[PDB]
Amino acid sequence: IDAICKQRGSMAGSTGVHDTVVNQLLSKIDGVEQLNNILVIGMTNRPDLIDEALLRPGRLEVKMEIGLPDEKGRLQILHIHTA
Amino acid sequence: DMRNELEEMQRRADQLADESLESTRRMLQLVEESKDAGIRTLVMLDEQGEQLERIEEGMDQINKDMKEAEKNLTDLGK
Repeated sequence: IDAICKQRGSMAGSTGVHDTVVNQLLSKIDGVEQLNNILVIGMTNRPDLIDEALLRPGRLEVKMEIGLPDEKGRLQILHIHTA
Repeated sequence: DMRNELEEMQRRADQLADESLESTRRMLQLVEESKDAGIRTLVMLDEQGEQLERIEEGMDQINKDMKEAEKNLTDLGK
């Protein structure tokens, strides 16, 4: 997701296509007209570059970190792959 | 860092016409005149056919009358 949703103002692409997309996405996820039948999933390696207005508790409320496992997880993974 | 990028704009070439409004009107007028002439020819041809059909009966009647008269005269003569 960090390829089309960087902060608004940075990255002086002189085309002007990198702020219009962010504005459109923000206005579509949560705008004047209300939706109640959608779900959006995002995945990124650089969470510090995402726009701060896209992560507020009304747009992308759940944030999770997936990290290295411990012994009791490595055992489960090995069992899954050797069953 | 002199790496520039661009975006494109489009223009539509004029649609196929601006020669279909001077010969077109003349074509339509000529077609209308030809249609009227064809209708008139239809009427005249029907009238002519009726007149020929009328002529046929008189033709046949005169033929029959002359043949009968000739046969009768020959029969009485001998």
